[PDB]
Amino acid sequence: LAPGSSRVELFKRQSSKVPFEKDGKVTERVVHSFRLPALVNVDGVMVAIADARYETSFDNSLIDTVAKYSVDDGETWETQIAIKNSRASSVSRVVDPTVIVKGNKLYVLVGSYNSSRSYWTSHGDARDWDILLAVGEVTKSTAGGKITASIKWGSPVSLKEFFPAEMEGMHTNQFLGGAGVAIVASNGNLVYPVQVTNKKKQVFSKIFYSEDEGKTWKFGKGRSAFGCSEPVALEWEGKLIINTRVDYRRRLVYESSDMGNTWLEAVGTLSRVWGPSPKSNQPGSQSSFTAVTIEGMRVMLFTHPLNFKGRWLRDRLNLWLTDNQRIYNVGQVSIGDENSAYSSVLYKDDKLYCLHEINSNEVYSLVFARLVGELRIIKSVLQSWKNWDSHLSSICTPACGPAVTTVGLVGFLSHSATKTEWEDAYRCVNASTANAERVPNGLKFAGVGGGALWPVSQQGQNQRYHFANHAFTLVASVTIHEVPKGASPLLGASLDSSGGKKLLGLSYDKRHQWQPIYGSTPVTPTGSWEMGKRYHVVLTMANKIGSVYIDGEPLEGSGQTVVPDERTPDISHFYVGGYKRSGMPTDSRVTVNNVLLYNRQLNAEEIRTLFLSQDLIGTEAH
Ligand SMILES: CC(=O)N[C@H]1[C@H]([C@H](O)[C@H](O)CO)OC(C(=O)O)=C[C@@H]1O
Repeated sequence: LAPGSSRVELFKRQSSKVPFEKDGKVTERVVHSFRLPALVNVDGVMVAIADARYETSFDNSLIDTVAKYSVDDGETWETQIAIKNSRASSVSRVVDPTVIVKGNKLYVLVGSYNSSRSYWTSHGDARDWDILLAVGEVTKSTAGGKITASIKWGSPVSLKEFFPAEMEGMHTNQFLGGAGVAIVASNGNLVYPVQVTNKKKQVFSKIFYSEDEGKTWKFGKGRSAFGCSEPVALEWEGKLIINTRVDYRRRLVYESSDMGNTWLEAVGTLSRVWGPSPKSNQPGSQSSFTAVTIEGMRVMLFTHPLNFKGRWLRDRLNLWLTDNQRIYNVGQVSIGDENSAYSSVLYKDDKLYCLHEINSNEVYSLVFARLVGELRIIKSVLQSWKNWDSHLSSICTPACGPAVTTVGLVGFLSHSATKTEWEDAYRCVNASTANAERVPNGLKFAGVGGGALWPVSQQGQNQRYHFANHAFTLVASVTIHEVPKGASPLLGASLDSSGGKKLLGLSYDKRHQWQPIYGSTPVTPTGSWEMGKRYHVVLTMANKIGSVYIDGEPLEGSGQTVVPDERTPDISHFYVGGYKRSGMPTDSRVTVNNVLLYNRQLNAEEIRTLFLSQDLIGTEAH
């Protein structure tokens, strides 16, 4: 939890009571565990929705959906049960409550089970399952000079009639919402990303939506891959971005421009960025994933536990900020090494809040945190992005010519640097350095082991540059200070840790020729360069094809396959001005300035503009 931030235990395990209704009688009952937080703002009223697991935190036990609400931004709350289970058995339950806010209404989607003690995806059929929608109506009043609010919950309605018996290539079994908070699309549709099973017990995600305020429901034709559960979605630039949990694998993210009719993996932005554990080989988690506007910039906030402990412990709840280009690690929301899996982040009246789980010995509470420090950090970072984007866009390029493009600009290494790091102007991913001397807008390297390393898969659990495996443009200005003994590296994308296995790179040789390297293709030296002269270098990769440009012109060999149509590359890092490896035999004596990383292949005009504007883009004077 960041400095300045604070929290309270709002839903207190084995302490907090809820009004338990049974057989026409209501009694204040102590709840064992509270899980699956959903925190929203309804017309000024804060509402926290969750599971009230009365007797145990076991998934298949007695559960009602509880709600707490506040009209004073979380200082005091009123408590109620929003949805009660069927009361058919000692393990009847309404589960995975998923919330949509529209106007003054709360739409809550829950699975309902009567008596099964087995985990839902293990069920061979749907005999024990129903899917329900309850609507809560929020009213505000001022009886007494003070703001008050009340929420009237309606009876749940089964949506089972809207679940087709078959979907493309399968027979349906059950479905549930993805928990947390879903959305109202810009066209007014209620949209729930849902997790669905078929009769083969496979799980996948779908879009489940309503065009008539929840009276009838439809499924989008498309789907995620199998294995994608607990989806959470938001709308961004006209598309739904569906962010899925994949147990024991990296999280898959999809985009859909047609209400789920077609799904495309977001390989160029967010897919496979977030891992569920350091080695991405443990169970995943529910995630808060929202689009908000902070100081005029539309951005996305995403949470997920780091899970250093493994299994479902899911310690270290972390918060991420992204504009669909850069991906910033705001930091750890939870405290110390506590288990803290599920969460819900709310941005209301320029204040940031998070309702999240804490778990000790499988007894769960929900803490309500005021994320003061986090918002401060977020605002600073967004200012930096807006500022550098503004700076680059404002440059009068030589004939003013076309503007330098910032669309897809993810990283920028320029003037800022410490003894051992080259700092990302966008503040997301620094490069490590060796044998580097600071110069205006860059670094001058020399000696065996010299260079800088801008990590890709080397980022570890969370891989912000995963997009580079699909497409990228890497740009830099370079100057060679000594003729090498053989062939020496200048810039490239490495597939392994050494730099010996390259995806695409540029070297230079003793005969004053360039050596562009295209994957494992035999190298053909070409062109010519002279010592002390500055050159503009661009490496592009898209559709498995690599190109290398010098001074805005493509070199011989460009347009070559760098990826066997077989697999998808797993780039380790970009190397700059050397390999940064004392064990590699080369000595690169060169200066590199203004390294730009884009998440797409730049077009000819964009490359020319960068070439012509080399002397104008540095961060030095700012
Ligand atoms: C119906 C059910 O068992 N829901 C469980 C959910 C489920 O496994 C799936 O991943 C998304 O609902 O996951 C988790 C979990 O802590 O990992 C808690 C829920 O109790």
